[PDB]
Amino acid sequence: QVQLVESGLRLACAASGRIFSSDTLAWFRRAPGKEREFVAASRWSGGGTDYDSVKGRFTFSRDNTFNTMCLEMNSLKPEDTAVYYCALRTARDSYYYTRNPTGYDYWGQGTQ
Amino acid sequence: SAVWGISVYGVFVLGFYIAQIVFSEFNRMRLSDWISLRPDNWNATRVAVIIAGYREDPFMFKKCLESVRDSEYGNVARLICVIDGDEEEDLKMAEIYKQVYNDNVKKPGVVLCESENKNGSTIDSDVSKNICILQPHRGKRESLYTGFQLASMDPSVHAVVLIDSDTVLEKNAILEVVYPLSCDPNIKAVAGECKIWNTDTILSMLVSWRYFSAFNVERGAQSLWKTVQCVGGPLGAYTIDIINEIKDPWITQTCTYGDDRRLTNEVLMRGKKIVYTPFAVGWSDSPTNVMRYIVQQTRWSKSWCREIWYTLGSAWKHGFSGIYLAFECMYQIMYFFLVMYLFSYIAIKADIRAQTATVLVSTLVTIIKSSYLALRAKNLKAFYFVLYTYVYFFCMIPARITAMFTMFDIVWLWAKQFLITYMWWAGVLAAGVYSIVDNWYFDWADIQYRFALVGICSYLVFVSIVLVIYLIGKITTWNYTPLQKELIEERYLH
Amino acid sequence: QVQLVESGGGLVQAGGSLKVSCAASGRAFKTYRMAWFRQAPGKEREFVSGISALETTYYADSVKGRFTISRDNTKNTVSLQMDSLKPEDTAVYYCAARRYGGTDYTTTGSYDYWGQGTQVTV
Ligand SMILES: CC(C)CCC[C@@H](C)[C@H]1CC[C@H]2[C@@H]3CC=C4C[C@@H](OC(=O)CCC(=O)O)CC[C@]4(C)[C@H]3CC[C@]12C
Ligand SMILES: CC(=O)N[C@@H]1[C@@H](O[C@@H]2O[C@H](C(=O)O)[C@@H](O)[C@H](O)[C@H]2O)[C@H](O)[C@@H](CO)O[C@H]1O
Ligand SMILES: [Mn+2]
Ligand SMILES: [Mn+2]
Repeated sequence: QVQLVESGLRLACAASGRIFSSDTLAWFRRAPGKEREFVAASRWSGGGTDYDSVKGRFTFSRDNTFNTMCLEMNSLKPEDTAVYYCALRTARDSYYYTRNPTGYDYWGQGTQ
Repeated sequence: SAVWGISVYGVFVLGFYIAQIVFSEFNRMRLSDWISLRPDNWNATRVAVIIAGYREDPFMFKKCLESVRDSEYGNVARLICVIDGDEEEDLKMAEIYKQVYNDNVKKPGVVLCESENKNGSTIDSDVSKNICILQPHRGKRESLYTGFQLASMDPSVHAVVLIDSDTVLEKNAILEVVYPLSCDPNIKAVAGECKIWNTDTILSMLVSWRYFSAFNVERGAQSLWKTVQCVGGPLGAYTIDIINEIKDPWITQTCTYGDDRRLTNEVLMRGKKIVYTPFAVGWSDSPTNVMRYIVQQTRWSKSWCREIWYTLGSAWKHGFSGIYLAFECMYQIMYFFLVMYLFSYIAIKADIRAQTATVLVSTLVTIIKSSYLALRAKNLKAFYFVLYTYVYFFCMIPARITAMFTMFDIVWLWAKQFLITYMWWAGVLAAGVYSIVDNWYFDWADIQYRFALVGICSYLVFVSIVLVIYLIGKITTWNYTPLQKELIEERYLH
Repeated sequence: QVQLVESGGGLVQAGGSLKVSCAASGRAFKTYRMAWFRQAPGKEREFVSGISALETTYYADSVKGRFTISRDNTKNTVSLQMDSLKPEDTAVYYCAARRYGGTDYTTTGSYDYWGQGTQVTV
């Protein structure tokens, strides 16, 4: 039971509700009308992962104290334009961190 | 004779405690040196957290499950949780799991260890999902064995973390238990620290500080030589290799009360080493009723009387640096026997000087112990451990005697449980009354009599003001540990 | 109450060794403070020695290093040995007992049990 709302360049998402330290939060991008694409992911304690295209330009940051997180577009370009989604995956069914958007069960509203 | 006895009691008890303090400090220094070499975000030992319970409070079980889910360790395989249920009253407790992790509860018809194919594949088919096992009630060893099999199913699991049903783990209470397993190839098991959280009643607070002393001063000293005798029940990691080797001999032991003591003694008998990590904390409750505490202590002492011989017989397997294990066992035996003999002799020979000197010496020894505990925990409440000197004489010594008599023999249930305790209390009261009746005079011109009366009155005032401090702390609610305050608030909110 | 019977008092004109002791009959002799009191013609009564309940010895300042006391709980007797007696010690020796007392053990009114006594003739 968590509700994710993202605003926003530096996007930032706040997730109301209890977030256990073993949950893994990810940012996805949806291209204009084909399918969602992976952008980034990280647990609530460390060990972040990034996409092949997005490597070193976008930095993942989490507050860990106010249940908020942010993404920095330090090298944004018109090439990577999409609708950004923030998702939670609980380790309630499996601890296997996956790159599949189907595995994530809590989603925020799309931005931009 | 009496002077020499009370002089030995004070160098034979405080001296070994100073030695244990020094060894524990050296062990903590070694562990800090190991930890300082740990890289950031380190995770290289896949674990499989195992929770085994029979009938726990749904709130406490939910707190334990959420605490396990809150662990920051980045390499966990699953949460094998075995429940000795398969009944309507117990199913409710399993429902707690279903509301914390998932509806993957399984209901096998048979217990794994009592089955022809005692393999994990009979129950579980998918190894990448948290599982709750509602096996028939047979004990804690059976459920722990089922958890061991389900963990050993996975070929990628290198360690297994055993946690009690009502243990509220800390955040880094999994990283700091399984780290020492990779520090030395000889280390095959790690025992974490268990701290009591329900420090409200007097017995619970004294037992909390006894737990703190036994884990920080008595288990650390053994951990310096890597021969921890008993891995803590609420929290402890085992290498999957040693658990695979010893899960068969540990079960079918010929039997129900040792549980973790027999597992640790098996790890010792195989020739391996066990350490203790004070940086890993797991909170568990403590018994409150004195009668229930005496029953628990007599069960623990029966298990100890059964396992001390196996611990002694495995001291040669460790060669050198294994002399400390045999010395600790010998000291544990001789301490109880010497205490019983000294106090019986003092009671029989009703000398006020000897009795007052014994009381003052024991109080001073306990005061020094509590002073070190207060320094180590940075907590003044550790001085309540002084009052623990009463519990050992009223809830432990009768427990030791009851365990010894039951082992020797290998309304009747009440007599089997509380008849040496009641006889011991009656004997203590009779010894006090006989001392008062025999030494019934007042001579305020003798230095020795002045010393006796002043010492006994000052000790009475000391314990009275300690009890008053405890009472004002309880009414102020200063005694409650922060976890107790949080849990009480959340239970009231519910 | 305790009843005391005194024995001893032989002539020791110039030195010697003899024992003067008061046997006690009562209930609890282990908790009684025993004491020895002299009575001289020129004086009234004086403290000369006393053994406490826990075998603590007390002697007077005038005669300290020439004395000893002993208590036998197995016989309910206490004895005061003689060491280098002097002509000034021609007083009649009495035995005193008490159970409850204060910080005064050298006065005659502190003790409440007395015997008969015996002479010395030195
Ligand atoms: C019943 C009344 C009329 C007279 C009897 C009083 C006892 C019930 C109390 C008064 C003094 C107390 C004792 C004061 C000091 C000690 C030492 C204390 O510690 C020990 O030496 C045991 C070993 C240890 O803890 O280190 C054990 C409790 C004991 C015997 C206490 C037991 C309870 C005692 C005997
Ligand atoms: C804290 C600790 O390690 N206590 C040892 C005892 O272990 C207990 O085992 C039970 C259990 O059923 O698994 C647990 O519920 C308790 O919390 C544990 O304390 C052990 O039986 C005893 C035997 O000598 O030694 C204690 O140190
Ligand atoms: Mn419980
Ligand atoms: Mn418990």
